[PDB]
Amino acid sequence: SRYEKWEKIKQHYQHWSDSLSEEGRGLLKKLQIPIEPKKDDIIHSLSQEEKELLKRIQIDSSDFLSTEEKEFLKKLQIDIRDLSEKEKEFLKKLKLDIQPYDINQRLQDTGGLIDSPSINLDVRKQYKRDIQNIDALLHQSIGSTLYNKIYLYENMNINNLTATLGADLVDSTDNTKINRGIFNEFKKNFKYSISSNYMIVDINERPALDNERLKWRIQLSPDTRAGYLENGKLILQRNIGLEIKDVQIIKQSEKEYIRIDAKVVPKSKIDTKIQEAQLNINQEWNKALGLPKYTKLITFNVHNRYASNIVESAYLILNEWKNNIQSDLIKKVTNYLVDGNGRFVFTDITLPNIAEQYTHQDEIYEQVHSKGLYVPESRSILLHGPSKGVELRNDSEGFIHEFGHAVDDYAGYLLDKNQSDLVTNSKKFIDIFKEEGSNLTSYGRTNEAEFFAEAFRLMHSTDHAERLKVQKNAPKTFQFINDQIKFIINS
Ligand SMILES: CNC(=O)[C@H](Cc1c[nH]c2ccccc12)NC(=O)[C@@H](CC(=O)NO)CC(C)C
Ligand SMILES: [Zn+2]
Repeated sequence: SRYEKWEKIKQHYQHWSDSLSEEGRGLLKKLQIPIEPKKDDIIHSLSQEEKELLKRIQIDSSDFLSTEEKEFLKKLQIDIRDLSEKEKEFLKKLKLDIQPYDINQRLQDTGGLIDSPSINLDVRKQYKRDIQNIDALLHQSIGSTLYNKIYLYENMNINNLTATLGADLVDSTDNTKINRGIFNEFKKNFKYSISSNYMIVDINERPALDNERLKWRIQLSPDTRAGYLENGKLILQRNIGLEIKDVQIIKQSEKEYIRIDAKVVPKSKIDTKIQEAQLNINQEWNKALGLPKYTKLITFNVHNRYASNIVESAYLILNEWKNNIQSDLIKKVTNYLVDGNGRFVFTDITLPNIAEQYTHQDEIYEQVHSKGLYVPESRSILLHGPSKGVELRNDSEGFIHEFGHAVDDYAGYLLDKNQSDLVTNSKKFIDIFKEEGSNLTSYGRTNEAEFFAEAFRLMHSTDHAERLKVQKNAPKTFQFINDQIKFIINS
């Protein structure tokens, strides 16, 4: 029964609990409840000019802020009151000062690569101290008597794993039901999972919050280390692997959920699978694209809870890429990327924590997290699995947008090989952007490079209506891009 189970586990950990120092207990509380930035500090730091600037900014308009970041900045605005390049620059620096201190989020965002230079040095070092301390606290395993007598439970927002499927998971017609087509897409390549942070799990299953439609049931290993937390919870050691055993729809009080049955396994077992897959997909695509033996183009940087889908979807994404773009274009541009040690990075950690970005972007205010990125300095395409591109149907479309940036790069390279610029920085394209730049997607308005990439993506849609739309509504752009493709292919 529930309370017998709770009693047994609490008692198992009673000596551990009683042995905790005040610092140890304080750290565990710090872990459960992140420390929010103080609005007072921020506002006092601002000058009259910036206060004047912040007062007028339409925060909703920002494309590069999270909902939570927007709320906080909205509250800042509210406390002060009582689209342009200059405004974007100010927000990019200010976004730095508004991050909560959140150990589990730092671990998830970095996949445990906590030296990544994506947060200020002082806080970066404090995270490291705290994580080392918590690691040392968690020395006691669940054991051989309890591991197969108890399940542990975790409710989860599907957007943590895939916001792309999360958009459609709940039946649009009926709150209470799960879309079974979307369910099947979720389940298809979900075979293993990694926890890079400290899982906080319930001893007895609890009702999910409204935005949580995933209900994990987890079997621990006898060797899994953990600590008891008040109110019938365990905190699990970080860096564990999970094998997915079963994924099914369940119904609790007339409301449908996805049950995920998982079993804890050594993380090394899963990491080995990811590394083997990485070699296999490179071997396949080296042969397909006629790349030299031993070329390392594709990288799996995979550390989080939808791990196997990052891997499996990379195959599908590259297939869609090859199926929708001219072969000569794909071969010439990819060879150019490889010549500069470029990578296709598929990842479930945030993009500022990817070396192909941060090695070339020292300033945090210049680092970007997004669905995807092209980094000319490393000739790399980065694609973030869990997020959803706002105007995209699927992840393949995001990859093709980034490949459009690589096309822009190579086309510009061919024009002047010794000083290599983007073709979107040419006079011809700048004039075209200023004329037609509002005629396609909302995001395509951002600047020349994004307009090119968005037009390129739409021109290679599986929806022929979308290619037509570009030709009709942005004819100069359509022609320009086809001219660049011909230019590259005839080189
Ligand atoms: C996750 N939501 C999104 O779709 C963000 C939102 C966004 C708009 N402007 C920004 C500036 C900085 C960071 C994020 C954003 N946009 C992107 O991911 C696009 C970034 C891009 O152009 N990469 O080449 C790629 C997409 C078209 C596939
Ligand atoms: Zn882009």
